[PDB]
Amino acid sequence: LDKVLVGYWHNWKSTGKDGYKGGSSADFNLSSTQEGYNVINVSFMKTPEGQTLPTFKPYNKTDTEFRAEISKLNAEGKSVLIALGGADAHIELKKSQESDFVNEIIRLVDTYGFDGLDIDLEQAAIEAADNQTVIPSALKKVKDHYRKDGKNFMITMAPEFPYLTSSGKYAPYINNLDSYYDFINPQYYNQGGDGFWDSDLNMWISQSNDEKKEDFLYGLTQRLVTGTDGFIKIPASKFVIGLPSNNDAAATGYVKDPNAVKNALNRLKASGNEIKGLMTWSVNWDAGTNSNGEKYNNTFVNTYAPMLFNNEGHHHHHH
Ligand code: NA
Repeated sequence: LDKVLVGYWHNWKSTGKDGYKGGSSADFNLSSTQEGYNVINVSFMKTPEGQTLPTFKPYNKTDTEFRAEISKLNAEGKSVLIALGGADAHIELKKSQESDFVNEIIRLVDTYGFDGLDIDLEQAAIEAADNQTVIPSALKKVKDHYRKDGKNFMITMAPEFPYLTSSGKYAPYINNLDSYYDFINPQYYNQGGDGFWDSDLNMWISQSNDEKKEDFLYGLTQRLVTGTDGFIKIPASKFVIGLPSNNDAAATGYVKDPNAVKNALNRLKASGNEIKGLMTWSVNWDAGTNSNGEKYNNTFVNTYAPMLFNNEGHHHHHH
């Protein structure tokens, strides 16, 4: 099981004081992303104002420059995905648009050197238009195109965790991409008091319960990787826990005590359900500053990279 530490990179200039607590995300080139991250998700592919197909263009670079950044990252052993969606993405794919969507994903991959695509649909997008059928169908066609080439076009997804019920809104994306997706990194953040009911403890375990953070991480993940308690099944080897980099990056979900994660990962492995790694929103936040101008100073990557990678023989690397 090759381990991943996934981080999102913002394809925009920080507006300043963009954090949930008044902090400011950092601006830096994609290729300046902190070492440690081995999957980097360019954010976002979206439908621009007054256009009708989702697309992507680097905000700060020519296509040639941006392709060179990705080639450099790839040579360094890092995978770079394009993340489809995000907030206010206006993704409304009609069945009539499928071929064009497939061709645009191929164009982006071949133009820039993306190694795959992450499905990061906002709540409104999940059931919008024909998204639920077009996105999986298109992505299967893209994957098969590159398979004929001997290449693996990676598919990942970043579902908000409450949508991951067996017959929930997300089920079609997961069910219809079975055998095609490489891993799923759900967002264990921004859902406040939501969580899950634990019948053994007779307790509701929320995503904002700091005291029981370890049991929240362990218990939600265990349900997902076994497909129990009403949750959809995602194999543990294709599962990644998504966390906020800090309290500016997300309203809720920040893990105050990294030992909660360490212990949860170890308990998963001990139960025969070792998972693939961790994800964060976001590399720009991890390098950001709080409201007082103090640097977050890459604490997320400096903490979790050694956790996943020290003494680990199976470290995901591009090619
Ligand atoms: Na590439």
